[PDB]
Amino acid sequence: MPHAFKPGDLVFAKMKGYPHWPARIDDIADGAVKPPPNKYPIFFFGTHETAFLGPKDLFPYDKSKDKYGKPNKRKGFNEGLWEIQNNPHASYS
Repeated sequence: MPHAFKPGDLVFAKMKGYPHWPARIDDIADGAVKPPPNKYPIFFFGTHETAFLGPKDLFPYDKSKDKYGKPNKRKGFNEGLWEIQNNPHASYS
């Protein structure tokens, strides 16, 4: 049975005007900016950007990959696919 989202979880994350995008739930570093209540820090693979999102926009990677994990024209996307599949827990600083 499902838990709440936690740092390290892999997802496709949905943002307006973008396809469901490979991403992870990030940690918040000591001293770093916290997300608003009920939001999570989402690290988008390939682009390496962060946005804050609630669960409605977060689809677990395993369940969703068949639908969402196909190549896309958009910048960063196919790099993102490689990352989530091959080294999703790496530092991308």
